[PDB]
Order: sequence, then structure tokens, then C-alpha cells
Amino acid sequence: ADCGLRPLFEKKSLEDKTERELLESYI
Amino acid sequence: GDFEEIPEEY
Amino acid sequence: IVEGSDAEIGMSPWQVMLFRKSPQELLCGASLISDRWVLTAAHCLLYPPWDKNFTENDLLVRIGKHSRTRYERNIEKISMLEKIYIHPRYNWRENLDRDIALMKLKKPVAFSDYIHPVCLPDRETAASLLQAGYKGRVTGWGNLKETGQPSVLQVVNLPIVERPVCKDSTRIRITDNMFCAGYKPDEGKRGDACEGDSGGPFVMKSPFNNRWYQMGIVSWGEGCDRDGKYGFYTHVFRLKKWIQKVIDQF
Ligand SMILES: CCCC(=O)N1CCC[C@H]1C(=O)NCc1ccc(C(=N)N)cc1
Ligand code: NA
Ligand code: NA
Repeated sequence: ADCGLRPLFEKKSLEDKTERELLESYI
Repeated sequence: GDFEEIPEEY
Repeated sequence: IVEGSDAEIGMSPWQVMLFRKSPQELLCGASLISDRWVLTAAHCLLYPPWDKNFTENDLLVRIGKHSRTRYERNIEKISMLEKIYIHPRYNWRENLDRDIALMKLKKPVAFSDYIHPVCLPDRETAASLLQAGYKGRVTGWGNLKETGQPSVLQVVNLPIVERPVCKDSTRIRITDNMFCAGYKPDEGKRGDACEGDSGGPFVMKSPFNNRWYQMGIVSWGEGCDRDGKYGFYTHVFRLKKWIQKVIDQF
């Protein structure tokens, strides 16, 4: 249900330092 | 070895 | 992990450490997929060429960890195995085809800021995300180079590689139940999994629902971070039918 949503990141709407590198490759 | 031993209970 | 970096606290709360009871040491990585199921590589548990054949009572799962060596009081949780399930068609004799195992915990683990399950891919997420050039992320406490060990969990982001480049980089027979990832020599950047990272997850963050999915399991590689070589991962979606059956029957 809750899988894949990290308490200290997605659940707080905080991004980790390099997740955007992944997003930018999903082109 | 480099590992801190764990609680005996485990 | 070679050429990776230190993880942030709680960056990979599904990361699991497979731990040998005596002599007490890291055996492999793994991942939490629900409050009682842990996913890993079969070769972490069964590999006859190396006289490896572990049973439930030889091992513990450590969840919520950051430090490799330290006992992280009030943060990690340590769990006992009820039962190991190895894919019945895992090919340890030839190429590690279907390199996947499930471990059922004796009791459910409590979720926290540092402990939380990753998603497993549906067919549509896998189709959308498993494309050459798309990056995923690998985590682990394994070696920092091919020929020491890190103080804390390491992370590296790596691009999926096209199947013909995967195949032409090796003499091993590659199957549809595997994919490979890593940079080309041409690409500059580098990084890889290594010994000790086995069984840990290759994850991708879906841009459709902003959830992390485990697309691969660290399976094998020839050396670590060699130019022209790539790391190979078990293709989780291709084996999901087996995963569901195990979980649905047990
Ligand atoms: C097939 C080449 C040797 C190999 O990788 N095997 C022999 C049977 C077990 C598996 C293994 O060592 N997995 C550990 C490993 C090694 C390298 C990587 C990598 N460079 N990405 C990942 C995992
Ligand atoms: Na080849
Ligand atoms: Na390489």
C-alpha cells in the first residue's frame, strides 16, 4: 500500500541528493 | 570480525 | 560498491543486510518487500562450486542499518528466518539464471523512519522504466574496489545498458531473466557493484507515482568496475510470477 515511499524523503516531500539524476534519465 | 558483536538474544 | 558515495540516513530503508551468526559477518545484501518477506540473490544462499549452502538457522537479517560494522542500537532491527525459498530453476551450474530467493521472517518487523518496504514492479512500470540509458540505483556494504570495506552503506546510480552491448561484453550466456547496467568506457563516469553487494536491490523511482521500485537484484559481474564490463542483475519483473506464488501459498 505504502511501499516505495520513504519516511524521511517522499513522505516529507524531501528529495535526496542524487534522485534527480535518475529522473533526468527517464527521457 | 570488524563487526560489533550483536545482542546475545539474537 | 565501487565509485559510489555514502548513503544519506534513511535513503534506502528497504536495504537488508544478510548476516552470518558464526563467524559473525556480512554475507550479502537483500531487500525488504513487506513486513515479513525479504528478497535476495539465490547465490547468497546456495552456490555448490563454493561449498555454499546456508540454512535458516545459519543466518539473521539486519534491517534499518547504515553502518556496516556497528550494532545500531534503537535503530536497526535483527530478525530470524522462518524459511528460505530458492527459485526451483535457479541455474547455478551455468550462468546464475533466475538468481533469486525469498526469505520469510519468523515475526513481522516494525516499520520506522529507517525501515520501510520497496515496491515490486507491475508489467507497466517495468515496460516503462527498463530502457537503455535509464538510470537506477544500487546500494550495499560490499567492497569498495576489486582488489577495503566501507564504514557505511554506499550508493551508486547506473544506466541500464542495451542487451547487445551486455551480450558482447561477456562470454557468459545472458538470458531474458537478467539485465546489465553501468557506464561505457566512452561515457566517462563509472561505478559498479562488487563482492558483498550481492542480493541487494537495483531500484528506480517511478516518475508516474513517485514510488521506488526494485527492478533488479545484484547478481554477478566479472571483476568490479572494469572498463568494457557491466554488472548483471536479476530481472525481478520477469520472475514475479514465482514471487507471487511463493507469497500466496506461504
Ligand atoms: C559470473 C562471474 C562471477 C560471479 O559474479 N559470480 C560467481 C557466482 C556468484 C557470482 C558473484 O560473484 N556475484 C558477486 C558479484 C560480483 C561482481 C558484481 C559486479 N561487478 N557488478 C556483482 C556481484
Ligand atoms: Na558475448
Ligand atoms: Na564497467
